[PDB]
Amino acid sequence: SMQDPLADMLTRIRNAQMAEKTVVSMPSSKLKAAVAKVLKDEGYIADFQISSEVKPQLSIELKYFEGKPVIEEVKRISRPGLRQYKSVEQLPKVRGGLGVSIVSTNKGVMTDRAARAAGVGGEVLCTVF
Amino acid sequence: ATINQLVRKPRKRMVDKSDVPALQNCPQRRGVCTRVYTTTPKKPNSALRKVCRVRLTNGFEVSSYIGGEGHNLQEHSVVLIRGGRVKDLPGVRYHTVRGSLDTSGVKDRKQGRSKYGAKRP
RNA sequence: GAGAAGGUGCGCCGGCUAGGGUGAAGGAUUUACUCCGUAAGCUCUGGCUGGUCGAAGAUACCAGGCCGCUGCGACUGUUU
RNA sequence: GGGGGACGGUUACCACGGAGUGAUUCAUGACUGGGGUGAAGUCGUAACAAGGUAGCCGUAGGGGAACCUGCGGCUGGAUC
RNA sequence: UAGUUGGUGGGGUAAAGGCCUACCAAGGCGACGAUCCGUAACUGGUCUGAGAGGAUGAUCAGUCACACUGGAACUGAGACACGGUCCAGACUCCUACGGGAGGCAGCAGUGGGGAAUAUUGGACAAUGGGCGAAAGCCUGAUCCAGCCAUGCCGCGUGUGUGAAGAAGGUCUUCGGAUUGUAAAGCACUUUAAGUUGGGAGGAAGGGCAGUAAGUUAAUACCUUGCUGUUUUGACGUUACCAACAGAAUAAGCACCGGCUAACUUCGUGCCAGCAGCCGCGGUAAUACGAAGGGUGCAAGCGUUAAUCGGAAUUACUGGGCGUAAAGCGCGCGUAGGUGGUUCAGCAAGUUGGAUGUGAAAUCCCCGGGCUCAACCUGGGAACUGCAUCCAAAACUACUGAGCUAGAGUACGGUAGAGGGUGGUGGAAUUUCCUGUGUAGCGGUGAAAUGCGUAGAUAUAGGAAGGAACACCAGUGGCGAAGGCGACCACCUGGACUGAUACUGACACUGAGGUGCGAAAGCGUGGGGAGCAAACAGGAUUAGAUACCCUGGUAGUCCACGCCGUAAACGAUGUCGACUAGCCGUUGGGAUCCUUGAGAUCUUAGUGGCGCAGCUAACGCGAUAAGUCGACCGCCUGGGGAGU
Ligand SMILES: [Mg+2]
Ligand SMILES: [Mg+2]
Ligand SMILES: [Mg+2]
Ligand SMILES: [Mg+2]
Ligand SMILES: [Mg+2]
Ligand SMILES: [Mg+2]
Ligand SMILES: [Mg+2]
Ligand SMILES: [Mg+2]
Ligand SMILES: [Mg+2]
Ligand SMILES: [Mg+2]
Ligand SMILES: [Mg+2]
Ligand SMILES: [Mg+2]
Repeated sequence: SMQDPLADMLTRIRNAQMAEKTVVSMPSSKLKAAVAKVLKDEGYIADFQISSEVKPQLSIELKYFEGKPVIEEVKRISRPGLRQYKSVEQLPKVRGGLGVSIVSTNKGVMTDRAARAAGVGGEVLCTVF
Repeated sequence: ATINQLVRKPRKRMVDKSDVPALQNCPQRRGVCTRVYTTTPKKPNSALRKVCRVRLTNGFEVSSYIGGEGHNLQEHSVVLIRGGRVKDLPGVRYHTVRGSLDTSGVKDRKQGRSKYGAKRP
């Protein structure tokens, strides 16, 4: 009985970049398949595939610019039981604008740089460096 | 502790109390004296400290301390006590202002005269 | 323990207002030492409001004094 | 003269005061139970090394006092 | 909690209502904390803080509540009325003894309390109120003075030159060093304070006269423009300006061992004394008392009292629980918290916007006035809020439909000290009976108490009785935990493993509440082999209640009921998901050449090492203390005290 799916996608990513894996495969959803699209366009993974029929999977390939990986830390903000909501003024900035922060707004899941341009607040998900 | 416990029982900040329990929220206090002992300090010192016991206008019967180098304090004479915790003696929690009402300060003193109440030559 | 302690109400005269019980005029019908069931009467309970008389309304005979500490015997009982 | 009004009368409501029985809170009390401290003093040497009977935890019984023995558990147990 | 909670009928009040009354009905509130106890006027704001917050409600402003104590109404637009009325009480005073009088929580003032808080001022000129509008009259609210280093801000206490480096002081290696260009000496300067002269602004009006407009029937009156003339200031010796005198009129306070800027001599010798903590003082003290010197601040400096910081030391932002304090003894489960996956709807959360509001002051920003500043003041932002509308639809909620990965059922199949109720064994111990046999047995560092010819120990035969269950037996099993080992029957719970169908999220955790709880102990009844607290004797011992020895009772055993704690231990809450390896072992399927002492792989347990990683360290390391989620319990210095 797992209570939160999206803090389990991020846990497998953080663990596989210490076993120096390349491909990671977890079950999918219509939210996890949209978060990995955002991490690809910002650029942290190689690609992703939704390839099955009744238990649809998510196969993510990871990057290594060095022996050190490209993602160095990631934490879940709106843990189920806290539900962090932010307007555009109080919306956070990670590392002076060098990390990414993923905010579920009225116009779809987009990063903090996009919704602040459109002026739409919403709900934070994570703070990836 | 999780958030859903602190909603049910919030964090209650613990409180202190006054190290000077008598003279309730006031800087000085007068009292008449009863006895002038001369007690001995604790172990690592060796001396003979001079201690008077005062009955205030609150009705409390607390011991006090007398500084300086020589006191004219015969019994049934009013004083004016103030706080101050002497580490050496046990049970002593109050000093005594010199030169205020009856204690009349010290004599032949030329360093720090506003303490102990001495004039200017 | 305990009706602990302690307190209020109570007489006559009307005005209203709840009943209760017998009952039978009749019907049910098993037709007869039978089932139901009225009116009027008698009868026993009550309620809530007015008036009124006296120093005095359980007006007489009738009938708990109460409480606080302690010794001894568990108790009702029995004995010169 | 009526009407109406006042003043008296009387009932309702009500403060002070008076009564009984309780709670609760401070103030104080002959004598008692522990605790903390101190520096003298006496009786021992329980614990720390296998502290000279391995210690501790629960529980019962005993004893000037540390404590001892019984039953069960524990290694936070050292020699091999 | 019984006008208590509703209903009905009637009253009552400016106005809805148990506001009140008569009957009807038996409701209402409460663990989201009612009721009760203890304290306290709330708010805009002030004080700290980077912020989140934390304390606190002096002066200024808004609201409430009182006017010696307890009641009560009248009058009236509006009081249940601070200088009104009636009553009762308490307390002062008057009196011819019959009776009366009074209420500074208005401004001053006295007494008292206390560590502690001001003059029995000046006026109506200003702004305002009340009455009359006809001027005027009242005003201890206002506007002004007096007192107090009670606070913030500003200015003085002179400036330059001057080394014989003077005396004088202190220290010294006796040479000097230092106080120090500091003085003295010389040349200038005069703000403030003192003195003299001058001198605004706060003044708008009112009176009187004249004139022009509109009112009218009558520019008679009156109202209004305007003109002319006359009069007004408590402050007040006003701010401000000019002149004169002359360097004259004017500096303390704490500290100097470390935190902490700044040091050496002289007294004193465990004395006196010092202290915010560390701690100094027993004869050389950079800590006590002095003297020089020096550092900090200044018209002030120090101590005490009291809040917030530092304190991530109540941790929302921002901590912890293997051994430092801290995981309930273990389950099941109500309220509550959280929710796998596809569509569709909806718009309660959420985001964006608009409007109404959030008093003025205060804080902040840009300006403007007082010679500057404090102070005064114009414009903006802000006041994080709450409400009403409009739109968006990702996520959560709600609603409608599905899907099978969680979870559960049906079917084969194994393994087990998992429970409960009876039954039956064999070895050994003891008591008893009987034979043989005859001097010690038993015990201990060594002995003694004890048991023995009244025939013991030994030895053989027999009987009775009680409890425990060698070997197998193992880091081995099972149970939720405590616990559970003879064999068989009897009922009876759950786990594993395989195949296959079905239900279609039916799940997780759990304050309160419900259960099962080692051993010792307690109650009634059984039963009494051994062992054995209490106890008795011997020995050891300065002493020995103790260890050791010989005895020995409750108890241990069974049935029924109770108690509820343990180092109840993995000193580690339950549940779910990912993360290098290697060697073992229980049970179960696989695949596999087949003879295997087979092989490899996979789940469910149970052990030994180990890389990343974490950790104060030790050490854990797919059975985490690693990386992350959901809910719960608990910790806040040591004693006092789990009392
Ligand atoms: Mg008797
Ligand atoms: Mg007789
Ligand atoms: Mg802070
Ligand atoms: Mg006064
Ligand atoms: Mg003028
Ligand atoms: Mg001068
Ligand atoms: Mg000194
Ligand atoms: Mg804090
Ligand atoms: Mg549960
Ligand atoms: Mg405002
Ligand atoms: Mg155990
Ligand atoms: Mg524990």
